[PDB]
Amino acid sequence: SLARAGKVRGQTPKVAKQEKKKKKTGRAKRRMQYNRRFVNVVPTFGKKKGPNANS
Amino acid sequence: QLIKNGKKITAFVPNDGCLNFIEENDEVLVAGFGRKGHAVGDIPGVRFKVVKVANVSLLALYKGKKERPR
Amino acid sequence: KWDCESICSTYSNLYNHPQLIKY
Amino acid sequence: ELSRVDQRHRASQLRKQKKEAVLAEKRQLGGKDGPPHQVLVVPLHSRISLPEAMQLLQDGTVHLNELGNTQNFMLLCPRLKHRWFFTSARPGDLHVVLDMAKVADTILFLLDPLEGWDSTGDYCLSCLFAQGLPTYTLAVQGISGLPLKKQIDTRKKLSKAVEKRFPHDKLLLLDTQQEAGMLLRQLANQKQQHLAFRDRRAYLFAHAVDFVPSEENNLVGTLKISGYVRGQTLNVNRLLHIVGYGDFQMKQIDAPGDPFPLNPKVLMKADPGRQESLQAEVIPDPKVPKGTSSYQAEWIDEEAEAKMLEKYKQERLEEMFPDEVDTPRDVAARIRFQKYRGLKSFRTSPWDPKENLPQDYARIFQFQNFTNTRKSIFKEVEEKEVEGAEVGWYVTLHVSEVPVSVVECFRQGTPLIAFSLLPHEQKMSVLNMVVRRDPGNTEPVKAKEELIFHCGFRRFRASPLFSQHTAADKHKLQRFLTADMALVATVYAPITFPPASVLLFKQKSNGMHSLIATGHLMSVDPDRMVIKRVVLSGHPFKIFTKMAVVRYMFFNREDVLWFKPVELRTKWGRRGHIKEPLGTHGHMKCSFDGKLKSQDTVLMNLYKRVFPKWTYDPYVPEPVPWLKS
RNA sequence: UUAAAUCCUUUAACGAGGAUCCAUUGGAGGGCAAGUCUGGUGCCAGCAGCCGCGGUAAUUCCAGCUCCAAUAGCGUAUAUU
RNA sequence: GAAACCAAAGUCUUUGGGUUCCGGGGGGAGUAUGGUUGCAAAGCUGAAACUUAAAGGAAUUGACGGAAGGGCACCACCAGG
Repeated sequence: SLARAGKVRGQTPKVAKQEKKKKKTGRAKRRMQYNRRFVNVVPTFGKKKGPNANS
Repeated sequence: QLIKNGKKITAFVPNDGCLNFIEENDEVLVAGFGRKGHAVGDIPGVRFKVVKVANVSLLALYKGKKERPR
Repeated sequence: KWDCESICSTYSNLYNHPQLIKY
Repeated sequence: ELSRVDQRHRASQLRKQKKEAVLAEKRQLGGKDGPPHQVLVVPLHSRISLPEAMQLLQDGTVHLNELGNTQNFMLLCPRLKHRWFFTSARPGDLHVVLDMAKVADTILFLLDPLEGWDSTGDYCLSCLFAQGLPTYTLAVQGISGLPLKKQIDTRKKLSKAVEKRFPHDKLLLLDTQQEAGMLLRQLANQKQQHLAFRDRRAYLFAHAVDFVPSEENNLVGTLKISGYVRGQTLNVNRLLHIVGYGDFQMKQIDAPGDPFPLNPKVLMKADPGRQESLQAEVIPDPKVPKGTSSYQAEWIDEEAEAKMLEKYKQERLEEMFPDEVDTPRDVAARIRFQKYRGLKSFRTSPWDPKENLPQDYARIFQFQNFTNTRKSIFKEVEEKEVEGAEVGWYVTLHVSEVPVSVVECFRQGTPLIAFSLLPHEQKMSVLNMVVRRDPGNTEPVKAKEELIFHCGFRRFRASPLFSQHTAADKHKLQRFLTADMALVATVYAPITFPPASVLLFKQKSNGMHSLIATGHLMSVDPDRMVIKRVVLSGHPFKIFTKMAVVRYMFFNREDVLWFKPVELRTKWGRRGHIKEPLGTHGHMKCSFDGKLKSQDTVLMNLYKRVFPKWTYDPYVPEPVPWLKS
């Protein structure tokens, strides 16, 4: 009666990880993060948009 | 069944498909589940989770980083 | 006169048994 | 507990008990009463030259055994009060390493200083982790031939490089005779890893082999296998399995002198007639006018790669769409899917386990209660002592019916390992084996493909069936061996009592066995139903509210009438059923629970119990040494 | 340098264009920073300290992309404040 | 003061008049066991393993009443066709 182990992990279709260029590390990541949140600020009427707002 | 005292325990095996890494009569390292002696979440009466089987972690086995001998 | 369900009444479950080792 | 002196007394009592048990288990390996401590030595990298390592390792007294190819010796010392028997394997040589690692008490891995192991060293190490590891010890050979600035970094680099396989294990270094004595001292005093399959049965490594034919034209005669018994007490009435050559009767056990005793002819038993075990794998007993119609009479080289890419396409198709079959337009579906039926619920709909059995079940054996029989057999091997040959005695075995080839294989260099079986282990049944797939190999393996099994000291070819590893009475067939899942491989084979390791290999090309999968043996029963599913798909092209007209799923009118009682389901989660076929072709009216989308798809599942193929043959070709492609 | 060395420090020669000399570990419903994105699954497998999610449109499972936190570190178990 | 309420249930983060018993999320349980008292019934003293995410208190609205009174209709009845 039922009691499968790893039905959904093994059934999901295997999609390969993309090849992307690497991330900056250390101080330069903090610089790129600082520049994105305080330097070229894009004005909005009420700010309902997050950093990862998708649709 | 614990080695040092012989007392019997039910222990949860966390991620999905992770029960297939365990066979009968092998060494299992078990930690607490979280609530210091209390049952955690859905599982009734279970205070323990397995951490290692045959001296390889469940996490490396689940993510495919190592392989277990027997 | 037969369909997918009724035809399974024609399968006899007593013919090709493997030999039983008793306990 | 109370009363501090009493609880300290309780602790001292328990310490005495456990320490008595430890002193029991430590006398059984390399001692006066015990058999020789067998050490297999395996060099994991191709740069490693084994001969100067074993010349380091031979120094006690050395008694060199000899074969055509393999060169192995006996070491005996009273400085450690220990008797070792060393053997040498080459990784990549599959049968030799696997054969004398299932008898060795300790594996000694030899490592390159610069890199960890060879790629073939990884292949061997995967096969050894998968088939059962004994006690093991790491050793490295080339650290001393470096400046010390390089030595410290080289040892740290190795210690990083081995942690993926040996995570926290101290690796010793072997360059001198003082380090040879240090390594021998390490190997003598260790926690022994016990392998269960060795422990329940009565196994033997062949130290000498003598053959006398009864008739040379028959090319058969009695064989004299002499060595130290290792497992349980060896009884003559039970059969004897030679690992690569099958299981057969042994005639006589006698005890000559132990040729290498630690500190310096008689017939023990002859086999009875009635009390002997029989060699029986299978079951032996088998008024109309001229022109009118009926419509009015109611009133009165590259082809292998082509199949390879075809198997690639079939594997990619049976994961996007797990069991979907296009129904054939030429053959009626009630005939091409004649043996199929529809189950309301794959969990709770009944299936008779004995309903339609083939003629191959009339040839195998079944168990009334396999758990009770296994428990009884194990209780009668542990708790009951038999008057055969006790453990550690240098004995000689006269086996009766055995072909010539074994002997010259022994002269070639192949080790001979013989183990005495449990009752009911020559007889054929349906073995179920849980198994998962090696990341090393990614070739698609179909369901009934011929593969090589290493199932617990045996080795054979067979064609399995792959099933979901579920808790239900029905288990669904897998048409391909999926990469990360755990599956059950089901096949006819002689019965083995678990625990037992399982390895699955594929004959690649020019004699290379590629390890495709590994696992263990689950309970034996031919009662395990394996159900092949076919999912038929049709397109609902006239959708009304709660009713639809569906096409392309059958192509006759009475195809719809035959498969009427099967419940239809829907890719977007709806559930319904057939009412009427409308056209002469396979158009049908179907009533559903909710309104269907025009984007949607109707489909039904059909089921039949599939059985394995009788394709068991114990002969398996010797591999070539393995290499990467 | 030191007993003799190793390491550090001082110094010649060689040593950097992103397919390299390639940063991880945990998360992304609320508490609590960070997606109502796409595919799979369909009260199953699983997640979830707690509230809870999953029974056919899953912000929570398994994945892909993306974002968040700390960072040569970051998770978990336990004792203790 | 949570309020209902309370000239005490006040003089309390502006917290100290003297002193006695006594509680510490709900259960297991005023149970077991030991002691003690009693002719007995029982009384006094009184656990733990385990189990659980709420039990509880004061107020506030009013689905539905098998709660009650009224009004209306030949798609309700009465007398009929």
